[PDB]
Amino acid sequence: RKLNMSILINFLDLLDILIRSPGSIKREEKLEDLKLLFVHVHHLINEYRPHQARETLRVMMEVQKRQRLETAERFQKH
Amino acid sequence: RLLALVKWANNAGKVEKCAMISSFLDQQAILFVDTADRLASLARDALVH
Repeated sequence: RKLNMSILINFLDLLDILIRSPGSIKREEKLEDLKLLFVHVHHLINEYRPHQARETLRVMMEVQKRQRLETAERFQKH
Repeated sequence: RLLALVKWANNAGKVEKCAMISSFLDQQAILFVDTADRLASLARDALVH
């Protein structure tokens, strides 16, 4: 959430660069700056990718277990 | 025609200042388009990979 808000505020400050002094050095920094921010917003959510991976194994196992018991109960009724 | 030239010789320096103005404003227009260009090169090349 911090990096989302930082991306938007640095876009507004880049608009302030384009309003006040377009020939400044800072815009090059600014056109680098939010790039670094965008990298981090990808780099955090890639860190959800192992977790998601591990978590899908967990729910698969739960569904696996449930289906076994369901067939057992189905068969026993028969 | 040389007389027309030496007549315009009083008006030479104002046209020099006008060339300075035009160069400066063209430079700032290239700054705007360069900012938009580098943002596009951020959004379509570096973040996709």
